[PDB]
Amino acid sequence: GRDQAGITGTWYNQLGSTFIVTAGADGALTGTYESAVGNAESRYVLTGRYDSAPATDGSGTALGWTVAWKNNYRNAHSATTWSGQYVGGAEARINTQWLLTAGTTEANAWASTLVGHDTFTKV
Amino acid sequence: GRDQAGITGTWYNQLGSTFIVTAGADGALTGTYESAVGNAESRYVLTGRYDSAPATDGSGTALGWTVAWKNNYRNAHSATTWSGQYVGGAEARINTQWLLTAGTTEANAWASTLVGHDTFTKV
Amino acid sequence: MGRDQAGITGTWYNQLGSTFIVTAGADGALTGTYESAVGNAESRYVLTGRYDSAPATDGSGTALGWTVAWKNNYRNAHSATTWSGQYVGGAEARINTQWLLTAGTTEANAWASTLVGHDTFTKV
Amino acid sequence: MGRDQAGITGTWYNQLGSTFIVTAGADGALTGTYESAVGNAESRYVLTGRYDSAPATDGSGTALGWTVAWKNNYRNAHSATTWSGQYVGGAEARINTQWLLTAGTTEANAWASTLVGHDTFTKV
Ligand SMILES: O=C(CCCC[C@@H]1SC[C@@H]2NC(=O)N[C@@H]21)N[C@@H]1CC(=O)[C@H](c2cc(CS)cc(CS)c2)C1=O
Ligand SMILES: O=C(CCCC[C@@H]1SC[C@@H]2NC(=O)N[C@@H]21)N[C@@H]1CC(=O)[C@H](c2cc(CS)cc(CS)c2)C1=O
Ligand SMILES: O=C(CCCC[C@@H]1SC[C@@H]2NC(=O)N[C@@H]21)N[C@@H]1CC(=O)[C@H](c2cc(CS)cc(CS)c2)C1=O
Ligand SMILES: O=C(CCCC[C@@H]1SC[C@@H]2NC(=O)N[C@@H]21)N[C@@H]1CC(=O)[C@H](c2cc(CS)cc(CS)c2)C1=O
Repeated sequence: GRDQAGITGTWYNQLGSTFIVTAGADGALTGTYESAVGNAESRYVLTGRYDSAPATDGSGTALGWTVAWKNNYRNAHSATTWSGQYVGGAEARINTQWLLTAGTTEANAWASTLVGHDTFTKV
Repeated sequence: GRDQAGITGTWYNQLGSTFIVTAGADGALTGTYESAVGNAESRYVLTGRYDSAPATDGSGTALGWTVAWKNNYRNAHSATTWSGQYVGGAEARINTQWLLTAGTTEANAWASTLVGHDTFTKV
Repeated sequence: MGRDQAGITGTWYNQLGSTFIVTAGADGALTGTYESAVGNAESRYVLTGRYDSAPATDGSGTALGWTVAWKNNYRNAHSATTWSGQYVGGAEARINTQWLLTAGTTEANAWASTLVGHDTFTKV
Repeated sequence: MGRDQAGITGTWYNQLGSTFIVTAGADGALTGTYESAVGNAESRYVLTGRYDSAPATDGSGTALGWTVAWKNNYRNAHSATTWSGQYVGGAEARINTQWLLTAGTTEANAWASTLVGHDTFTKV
């Protein structure tokens, strides 16, 4: 994978959450997420996908991943997906937007989903 | 997994796309996605997560998954994430919202990400 | 004068049973009231927005958006929704939207400030 | 009369270099112009929106939103953006927003009609 080495490792966002990911040659993302906010504690499984053969025109590398907020400690009956791109260079970044959906009744489904944006850096 | 059987299988959305997924007892989602629209053809790997122990109060089951739009045929330098919930009963549904991010230059990153919503049914 | 001024103007209903009453101006203005069937809302709220008053003539819809702040003379939910979408004319006219609802929060909770969803409005 | 009428009113700039000039009314109205540094845009466009004119007094921000349709006397991009966010006062005042930009599309292409993003506005 072109950016397999760039992506693999530990990332931190502006909330102080910690994302540890392995990128596979085949496009796979696997790892763990630890949120510094919300109904969450310790690590949660994450899985996702990335473009393992990106353009070489200066564009970023598209990726996404999911966390369902159940681990051996807690269950927040919810899942977040991050969609974004990896940008390399002196100062690498993963810029994302996310969707967090909670399980709701049918009557409350209109208010099921939060949206936001996280920027991840290596330091 | 509570809804392991409900989720596993073939789903279709309002665009005529086809999602085939296996839910694992541990929360895993694995399968393939085939879009009926956009810069896509044949199947793409998908991975994601679901709440394997949801509430039993009538609420839906939170889940999400990712597709990176590279397979052995095509590469659209982009990834979609779906965030949503599974709703069981007579007429089962997965109601989602999604984020599609394309790799862009830095100058064009403001226009990197589409948002939309897909509803999946079994028929 | 606005191409779809007459199409847009009027009363619309969404899948939740909410009611959207809007006047489109020749200049691109949208003005009206919204009444939500759900949430911390009662009676009508002011809305204002904008639409493309000179759209393409190629089968494309007509881009528009509007905002409601959820304060009126009855209640205040310390929040605002924006709908962004397009109007699609014809037999079965529709306004297809996605929306963002932001509540006022502390700094610490701002990650959790904004709901997203989608509403489809029809005339009947 | 609006609690943050004086805080909101004025000129704001985002991380792209766009310029947002807005007057907040006592009644919850927002009126002004937007000039984008990016995209199919040139010069100023009308904006209208709403804000919570009686917010909580507990550290929470002030919910607001506005719309711009991307048609003026120079150009038409057949599209509209809505910003949904909150104003946060103090030393380093900010309006933190997420936005939806919908273009007019055919029915067949409507799945690809809407961009989403986030803008942070400051006074300097
Ligand atoms: O809280 C959660 C799970 C944690 C989600 C953290 C997010 S992912 C996007 C962003 N990026 C990060 O690095 N961290 C945040 N779910 C839901 C959402 C929520 O508000 C909720 C919740 C419920 C209750 C009991 S009713 C209390 C609280 C406050 S702790 C949160 C959840 O139970
Ligand atoms: O097209 C794609 C990949 C397919 C995405 C299909 C989406 S997932 C959310 C929704 N739900 C579904 O079941 N299907 C749709 N990427 C990007 C997006 C796009 O517009 C773009 C594209 C580029 C070009 C050449 S510049 C042409 C076209 C028209 S085919 C699309 C892509 O290349
Ligand atoms: O509830 C509100 C205001 C109403 C918003 C209705 C939305 S506009 C997008 C969609 N489309 C429609 O036609 N109707 C819905 N704000 C916030 C949102 C919310 O969840 C919340 C809320 C607070 C409380 C007590 S703090 C209780 C409830 C349940 S009534 C909702 C708010 O107080
Ligand atoms: O470009 C426009 C209008 C300008 C929108 C600027 C956005 S509002 C959210 C963000 N925040 C800001 O302060 N500025 C940006 N519409 C659409 C969007 C787009 O990609 C598109 C476009 C079309 C064409 C030819 S068809 C070329 C280009 C590149 S100039 C963009 C449009 O024609």
